[PDB]
Amino acid sequence: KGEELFTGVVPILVELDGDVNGHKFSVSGEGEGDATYGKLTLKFILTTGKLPVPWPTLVTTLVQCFSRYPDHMKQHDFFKSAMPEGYVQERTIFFKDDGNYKTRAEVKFEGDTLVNRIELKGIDFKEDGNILGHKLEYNYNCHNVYIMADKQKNGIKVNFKIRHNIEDGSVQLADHYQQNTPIGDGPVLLPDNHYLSTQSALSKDPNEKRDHMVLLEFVTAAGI
Repeated sequence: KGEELFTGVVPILVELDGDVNGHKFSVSGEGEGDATYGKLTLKFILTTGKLPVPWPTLVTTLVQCFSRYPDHMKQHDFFKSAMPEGYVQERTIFFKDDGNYKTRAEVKFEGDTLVNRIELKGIDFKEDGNILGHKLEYNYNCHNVYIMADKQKNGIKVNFKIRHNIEDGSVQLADHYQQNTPIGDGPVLLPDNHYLSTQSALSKDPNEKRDHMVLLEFVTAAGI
């Protein structure tokens, strides 16, 4: 199974090509994933352009194959079963009373490295609002991610709402609609309904002068 590719520490590359209200930018991520512990450690760097949106809004876009699936749930792990050929992850993200992200990503092995290659298009963003006005706190809450099989589309569908804390004491809602489809023709596990409990901690590198985000995550499958 693809599950064998994840028993140890896997190096990760993330590449994001972004356009938000016509402002162009690229981000590169490097680090590693230890699926045995559901653990991700990544450093993301703005490499092209100026960052037109808050780092926290990009977290969900910037590799659910690193989730810890308890042994009694291993037959429900779509993400690893798609590997090594990988899957396509497509989302729409609706920022309440503001703009929307459309993302398309390919997540696959390029050699022994797990690569997340993302295209992101944002539009309809208000110049003064929580996103273009950089008003979101540099922090992240624990979230559950609800996974359902879509047998007719040979994949999974995933729904969840992110609550981004704002400095002014309100919350910016980010409504996520996600689909994952295998790239390969080989058989993939279609799961029963379950969720991923995702804890995310954002930090900074004190020696890094470029705009960046350091991320530590723990993700654990549950509900079967």
